Amino acid sequence: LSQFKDETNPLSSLRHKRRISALGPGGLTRERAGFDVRDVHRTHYGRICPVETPEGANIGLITSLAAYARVDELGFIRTPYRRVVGGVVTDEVVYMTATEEDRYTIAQANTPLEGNRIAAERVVARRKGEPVIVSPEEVEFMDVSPKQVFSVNTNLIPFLEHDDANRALMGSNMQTQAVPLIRAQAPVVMTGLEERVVRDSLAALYAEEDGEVAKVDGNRIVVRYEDGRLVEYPLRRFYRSNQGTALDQRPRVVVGQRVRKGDLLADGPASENGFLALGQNVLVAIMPFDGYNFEDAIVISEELLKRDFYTSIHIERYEIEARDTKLGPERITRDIPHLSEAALRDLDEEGVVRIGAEVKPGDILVGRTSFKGESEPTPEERLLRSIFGEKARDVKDTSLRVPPGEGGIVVRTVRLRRGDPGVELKPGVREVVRVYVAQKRKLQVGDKLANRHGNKGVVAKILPVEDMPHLPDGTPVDVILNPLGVPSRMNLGQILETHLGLAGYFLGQRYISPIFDGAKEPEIKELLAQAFEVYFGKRKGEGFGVDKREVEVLRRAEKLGLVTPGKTPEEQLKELFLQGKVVLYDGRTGEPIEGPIVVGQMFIMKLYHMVEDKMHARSTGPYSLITQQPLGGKAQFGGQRFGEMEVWALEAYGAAHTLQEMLTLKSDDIEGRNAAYEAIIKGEDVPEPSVPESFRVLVKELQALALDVQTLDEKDNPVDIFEGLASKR
Amino acid sequence: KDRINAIPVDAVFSPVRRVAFQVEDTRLGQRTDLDKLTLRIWTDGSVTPLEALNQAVEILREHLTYFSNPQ
Amino acid sequence: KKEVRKVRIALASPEKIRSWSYGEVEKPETINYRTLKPERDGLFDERIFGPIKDYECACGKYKRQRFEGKVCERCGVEVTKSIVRRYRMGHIELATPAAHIWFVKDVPSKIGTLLDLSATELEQVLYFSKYIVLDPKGAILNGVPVEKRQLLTDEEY
Amino acid sequence: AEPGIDKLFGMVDSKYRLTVVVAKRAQQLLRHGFKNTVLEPEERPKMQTLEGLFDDPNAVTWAMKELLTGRLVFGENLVPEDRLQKEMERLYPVE
Amino acid sequence: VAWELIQLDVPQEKNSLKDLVYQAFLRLGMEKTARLLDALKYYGFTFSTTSGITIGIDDAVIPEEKKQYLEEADRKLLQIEQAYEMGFLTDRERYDQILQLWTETTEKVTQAVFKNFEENYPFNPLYVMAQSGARGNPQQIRQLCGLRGLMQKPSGETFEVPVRSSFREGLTVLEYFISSHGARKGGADTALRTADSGYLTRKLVDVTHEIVVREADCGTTNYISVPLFQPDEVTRSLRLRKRADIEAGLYGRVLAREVEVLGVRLEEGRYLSMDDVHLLIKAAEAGEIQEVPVRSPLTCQTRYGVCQKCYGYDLSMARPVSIGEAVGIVAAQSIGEPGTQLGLPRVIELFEARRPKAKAVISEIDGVVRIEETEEKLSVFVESEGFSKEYKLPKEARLLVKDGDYVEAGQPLTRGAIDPHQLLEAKGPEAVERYLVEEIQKVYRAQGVKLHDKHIEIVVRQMMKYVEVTDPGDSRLLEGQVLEKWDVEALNERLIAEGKTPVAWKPLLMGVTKSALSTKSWLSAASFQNTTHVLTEAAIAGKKDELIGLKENVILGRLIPAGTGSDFVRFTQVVDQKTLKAIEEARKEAVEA
Amino acid sequence: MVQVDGGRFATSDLNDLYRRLINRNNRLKKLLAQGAPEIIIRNEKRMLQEAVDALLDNGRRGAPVTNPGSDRPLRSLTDILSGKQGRFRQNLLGKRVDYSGRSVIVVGPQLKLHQCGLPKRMALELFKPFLLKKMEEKGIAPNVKAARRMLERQRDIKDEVWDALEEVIHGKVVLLNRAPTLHRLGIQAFQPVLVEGQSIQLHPLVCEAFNADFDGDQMAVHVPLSSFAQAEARIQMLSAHNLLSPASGEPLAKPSRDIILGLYYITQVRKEKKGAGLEFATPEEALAAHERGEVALNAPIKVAGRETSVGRLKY
DNA sequence: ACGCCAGACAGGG
RNA sequence: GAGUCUGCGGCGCGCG
DNA sequence: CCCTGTCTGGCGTTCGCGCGCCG
Ligand SMILES: [Mg+2]
Ligand SMILES: [Zn+2]
Ligand SMILES: [Zn+2]
Repeated sequence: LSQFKDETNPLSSLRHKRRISALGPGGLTRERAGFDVRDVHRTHYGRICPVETPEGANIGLITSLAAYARVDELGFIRTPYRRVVGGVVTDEVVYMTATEEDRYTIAQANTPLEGNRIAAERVVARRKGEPVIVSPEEVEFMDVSPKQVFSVNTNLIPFLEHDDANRALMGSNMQTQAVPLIRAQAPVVMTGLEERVVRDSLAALYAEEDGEVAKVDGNRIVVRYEDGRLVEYPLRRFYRSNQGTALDQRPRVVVGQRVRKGDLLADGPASENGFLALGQNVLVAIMPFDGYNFEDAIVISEELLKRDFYTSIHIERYEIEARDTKLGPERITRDIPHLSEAALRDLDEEGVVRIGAEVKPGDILVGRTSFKGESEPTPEERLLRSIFGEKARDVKDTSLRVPPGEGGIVVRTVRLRRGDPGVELKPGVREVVRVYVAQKRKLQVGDKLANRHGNKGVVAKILPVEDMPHLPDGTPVDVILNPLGVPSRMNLGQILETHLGLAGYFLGQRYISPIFDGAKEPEIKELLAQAFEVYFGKRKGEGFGVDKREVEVLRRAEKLGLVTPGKTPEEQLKELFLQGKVVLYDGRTGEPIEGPIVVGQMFIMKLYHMVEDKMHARSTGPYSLITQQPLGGKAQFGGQRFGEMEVWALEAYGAAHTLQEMLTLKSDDIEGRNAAYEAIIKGEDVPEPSVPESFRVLVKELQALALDVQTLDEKDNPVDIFEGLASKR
Repeated sequence: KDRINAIPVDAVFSPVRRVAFQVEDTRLGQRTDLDKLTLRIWTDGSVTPLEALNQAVEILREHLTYFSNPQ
Repeated sequence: KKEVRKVRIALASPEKIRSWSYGEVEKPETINYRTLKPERDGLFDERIFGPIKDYECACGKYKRQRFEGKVCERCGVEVTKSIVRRYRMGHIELATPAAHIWFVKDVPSKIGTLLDLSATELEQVLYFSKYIVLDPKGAILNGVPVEKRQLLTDEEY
Repeated sequence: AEPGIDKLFGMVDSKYRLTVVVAKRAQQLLRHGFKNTVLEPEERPKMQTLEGLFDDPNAVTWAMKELLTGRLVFGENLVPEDRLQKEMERLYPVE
Repeated sequence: VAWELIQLDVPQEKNSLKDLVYQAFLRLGMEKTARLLDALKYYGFTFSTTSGITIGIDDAVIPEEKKQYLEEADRKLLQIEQAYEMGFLTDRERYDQILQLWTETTEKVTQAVFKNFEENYPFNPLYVMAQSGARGNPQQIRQLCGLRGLMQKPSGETFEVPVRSSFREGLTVLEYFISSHGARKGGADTALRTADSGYLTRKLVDVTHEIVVREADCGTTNYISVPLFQPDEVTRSLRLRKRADIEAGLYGRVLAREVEVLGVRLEEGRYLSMDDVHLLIKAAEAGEIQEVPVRSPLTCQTRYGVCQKCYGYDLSMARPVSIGEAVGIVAAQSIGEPGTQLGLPRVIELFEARRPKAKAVISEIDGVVRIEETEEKLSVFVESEGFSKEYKLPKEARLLVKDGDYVEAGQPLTRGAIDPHQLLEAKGPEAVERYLVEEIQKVYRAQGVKLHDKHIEIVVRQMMKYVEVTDPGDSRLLEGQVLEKWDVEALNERLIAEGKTPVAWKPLLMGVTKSALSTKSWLSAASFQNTTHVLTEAAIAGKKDELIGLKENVILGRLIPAGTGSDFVRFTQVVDQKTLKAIEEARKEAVEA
Repeated sequence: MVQVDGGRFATSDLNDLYRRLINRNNRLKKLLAQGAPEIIIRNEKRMLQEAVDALLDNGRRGAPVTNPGSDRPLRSLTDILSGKQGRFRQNLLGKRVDYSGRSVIVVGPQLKLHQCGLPKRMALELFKPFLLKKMEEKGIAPNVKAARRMLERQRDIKDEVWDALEEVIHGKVVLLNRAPTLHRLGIQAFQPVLVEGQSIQLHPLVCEAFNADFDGDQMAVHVPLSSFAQAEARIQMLSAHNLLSPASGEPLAKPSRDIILGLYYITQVRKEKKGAGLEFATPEEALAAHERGEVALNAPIKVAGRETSVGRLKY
């Protein structure tokens, strides 16, 4: 039950703090019994989100709780419901138990109300998990807010009403994986809880009582309140999150500033201005490109890398320990016994790497020297040493190196020596050495980004601002999303955010559309109408009218059915803009793209790059002690699994040797992999497979049991798997 | 690396933030089907719109000559 | 150097248990802390299973590959790597017999079906708890002639 | 895709046999010296860092290019198992 | 040859294109086709960007008729209510009738929306994607422009109130919650089907892995006849099986015997191409052929393996199957993928000989049928003036055979699913096999999957690679042993060594799982069932695992008995005219003195 | 019997059960030699008998546990040989390749079914031994050990090494795998075209064979070592040669969702407005009038006009 | 918790 | 003329 | 003593990859 706090981004941690699991003591619910439990039962209303549950085998069983849901006295998730005696609604609320809720006739919040009076004779209400059209006279209780129906996590989706629940889920879960960008911007379109999340979560630092500001350090903000007191508020400069993300508090208050009680003094890891912010608001064209956005691929404008727009600081904490071997203590020094000084520059402090030093894959982070053999020296290594220089340090290089993949700059270092202050050093552990490395993760092709609705995908190509889709005015788009990924999935919500986002771009305003009660299609068309004066209005005054391009697309457009034939291009373009679509030129050819294409400000986040991302390619390396199959860990990537599902795939094909190869030379054939390597170094023809150790290990396992497994020849006679170690003496 | 502890920064070398062109119909006495190209260029200040335009036309001309020696 | 064309599971003869066997583990002595070395004859002794080290021996009379297939005159250590230690088998000589659970608790009791006994309950009855048998001849009575194969108790015995 | 795979497929009785052939031919191409080919002169294998593929890039890429010609001979039992490796070392130099 | 195989008379759909690839594959050659693919790939992609197709909120267009059909159906709902408030309709009737009102009204809005796009917006972004093989689903479109109307409760009983909204307009607070229940069961369902889809691929492989093509045209000509017509959709009316289905049965097959149809002479052993199977259908149309004699794995002679003439065409390539192709797996796989889309529970009941939920009493006797009227239990009797096979048909069972006509052995005397064991007893094995096959295809068909019968046959064969003994020779009577191993016994006991000790056996039907559990080698058995049991027995009896089959021979890390390890091609030498002469010079030197 | 941390030692649970048996057999030997009171002899032979089960198979009858720490059945020999992740299953599925790799996939539009974009950085490790030798064939490195050290650090790679790799992969191909390997096309062979970065470029048309879209799916990569394995891998396992599916004789290289949208759009015919007569089929005044009426606003370029709408008359 | 197969024993002639 | 030894079982979560 | 029926006894339950923790 207790696990690592998922603090990818504060919202994540907050979510991992309140979610409800089924599996546990074992007394409650087991794992192969679940179809009944997994479903979203009727009573889960306002008590459990129907959306927050995970996709996968453990479905419907592990889930975070709802909005106002609160455990009362004994584990019964209750929920708020306002009272309504007669046709009058109160501002009074009763957190009701799941059982008590059944006894009453509760109504929805959407019910037209003039204050305390219901306003429509036949208004909706739900008796007991049964939708029922009740009269204002029977309305005993009313819902607090549509919010309560879902969790915090989901409440963050702009037009959740227009998104299929199955994808909404993926949208909720995605927020929990958002990574803190140096530049945090709040969505151009919000739900209403972004403020609350950063506040109830402990991201930003708020002002206790009213006062003025004294000092504004990059490290501390000591305010002076009006009651005659003054406090110094340190700020977690740069701290290592569990998940390796940056947690910095950036002061937003200037020196000598009268602050209101409960005002942001500093912004949390991912807040803009007290608002929750993960990933950034980018202009986006929703059209297809060559094949760069095929099934779920995304095209990124190099321009986004120019201004550090998707950049993330990452901290990986490599660590090494000076163990005490009965062969001689493992020393930690600048001495790397065998080959170069060029690899010992960065290692400036004797042993430790210097701070602010660029560490690339394969560089020494920390040096260490242990002893060469198990117990004895070497007869063949004794001659080599003596030939060029007998007096060769017998100590072996076992130094903490940068594991393949990446390192960055060394920012902090920690060393616990002999006379420990108040630390717990494990036995054998002479001393420890932590090395904190940080690195800016500019957005690259490997990375994956996704919007709050569910559209997930990876970056296929970083196009030069030179030729990607550009608007009538020089402003080019940042990302180009593939339309095809919207029909199949059902999330028009994204198409709605982009429209509203379009208006905000030329109207210069951010918005807040509640969950079920937010903005409406008519209201957005209205704002876009305002946007048209911003966009085309300055165009008229600046000195120019419509393009041949702009007119051509219009023809094709009216022939399509997007503009009422017979109106003036000025009036026509407006009608087309209101549609949420504008004219765009290719950027490569300068010719327009036949047919209006929508564009807008869609909030998109970058996802956490696990060590799963940082690709694993393995040539040769470690092997397991009992099973002789390939394995890695620290620096040697580790072999991929070939699975029977895949064996069959090759079985199907006439791939005989390719399969033999997988089962012998590449994984288990001890003598084979060896001869294999050597042969390839030579440019020779690999030898022919010797028996695999798994078989050998199996026969004996089977021999451990009374059973006798003997291999046989043409005529049923012996043959020998174990080359000669089984005969006795 | 001027100083060993200095930190490099990302390079942004385009003196132009955005370019825009429109092709509106223009009248020449005899035939009405004609093009008029007006391109608006914005610059950070380092260089001027005119200076940029000229350099631009030059890079295009320099590339048009690369069609000289067949093979 | 031949190709393995047929594999075959067969029951093990006690003599065969000994034949594949190298040494007998006769004491519960894993490894004595002071020296991470195998304690006594125990479960990890190297005679019974194999060279704790590379090509080298015990004491060190012969230490390389030139004499790979010969044993030390004073100490018996033939050596390849420590693999000879991971392929060899050891046997334990039990006092009074016990049976394979694989053969006695499989749905159809291979011994229960073969031996006409209560397929599943008579077995469990005398295997784990208390009931005794007469092998060749026992001229005197219980009340009836000697039981050639039947079983008697300690009290009437 | 690859050069005349259809042609290739058509020259054998069974798909998986062609594979055996091409593989066993690339082997011999390396082993007894890489000059053991049947069509080097005018048009032949080529790579472009230089035109150097003429010496040792891919083995079977050649085997294929040869088998696509009617020079080689692949049978179930064409030439007695051991006498082939003897006469092949006798006549082909490169080591 | 490019205009010979293309249709420029219609917009290029995924199917028109699908068919252009296939044609191009057969006509011009493999690699040349690959060229065509990339070509389409390149232009499809380019034209795509330029086309400017994009989803817009307004692009999803709501029919003006939605308002009507909803109101029309709304008022009708009141009529159903007023009709119950009087006491005319039973509590149930009310419900079932209301469902039917929406079930139809929703489908009504469906065709309506499309009708709008078809007549007024042919080039609608959302629409065109759906029409083009691109992206979209008729049911999905509806949820955006039309309305997603009925979402069932937790249990399964659909809700009485529909979801009057579309995704275009605000799906309300509750309609969302209501619809949530279904999404959750869907996600739980998908999770348990994925596990069971991989398991089915494991079991199919456990029994068909050994099946590999290693042959010479097996000479035992006992073939299967691919029916082209189906019996009861409507009681009794003969009909031409679906184009799809029939194609699935005769495409790329090898005729067992010569058939003269509409004028052409389809020779024996000829592999009928898709065009040929188009011919036979057109002929059945005219009325010249009711069946089709065709070789099939169901009747191969090769004990362990299947030959070229029996399997057929389909290698990954369109020509006959190359000897040395792992068919067992290839079959096991083609069945295990589509499964994840299914439903599946039946497919399991089918591969595993079982007694399904709704059993149907099969007529063990073939005579005619007759029914009775007494109170409690009804009764369907297959009778003769000699005897009747009493078939107890309780209250809930719906019998469709009537008082009067004939009923062959193993014929449905009750309605629903059937028990393989009984059907085996009544109508025989040649009937079980064909039952299983068709009854399995029934599910994938109904789900869009199009898999060739070849595969389900390969598998089902193995379900019956075993039989019981009733007249001994070598070993005692009651025994379940390998069918072909008896064909061996009986063959040499009558042919080579005299004394006709007929080995009378009984066809035994077993499920994929039990055939794998209980097979010859143990290595294979040690893999799934109970390693514990499998080994026990295999030990007792010193069992020599003769390595044949890919499962057992993979464990050893030895070469695959199938593939290149194919004894057919494991040995093949290559020559240069230069070494051909040199070896001949070696023969010439053989002349002594 | 291994050294874990600080002094912690881990030994396979089999030993705890072996101790059990040894101890009991011994104590029994001693209990029979000392003096034998029936009750105590049986009481032990029982425990003895149970012990013997323990190593063979634990759980058939009761389940032995390591003392208060983990109520876990000590993995008995049967357990080691059986199940999903057991010993018989480790053999059959042989699970871990030496020359393997895996990364996130990303669409490679220009790529031809024939090839796949593989990260050079990934290649370097993948084809390392093949590269080492090639280093020596050239002047970049004196010997293998040399060539290895040359590559143990990322800032030490001369641009010449990439030339060498690019050269070593010339005509060799690699296999690609997808999350669930459902059919034979679950794995396909392609020609690696070295590319920059993390992601692996995959061809769009094959995206149908392996159930794979680009929201983050990751595909594994292996390398055929033998000249035999490579042969088969590029002859009968490459992508471009396995176009039809083993299930149905229908293609699997069918244009996907993106391709078809494009190829459709281009081939469709449009229809617009018929208010005035649509009969050019017969009158010659119908050609004139409906051709001038089109020039006007009345007849569209695509009118329901049987034989030819004015759109055909004009051009 | 479940589902399924195979099993050994006990009740009614 | 380099090669040893460690990373297991399970648990939790997340992607596909 | 036979055949039939009922509880009874033993086994099984996608695949791959990340990360992190623990004796
Ligand atoms: Mg995906
Ligand atoms: Zn010695
Ligand atoms: Zn056959």
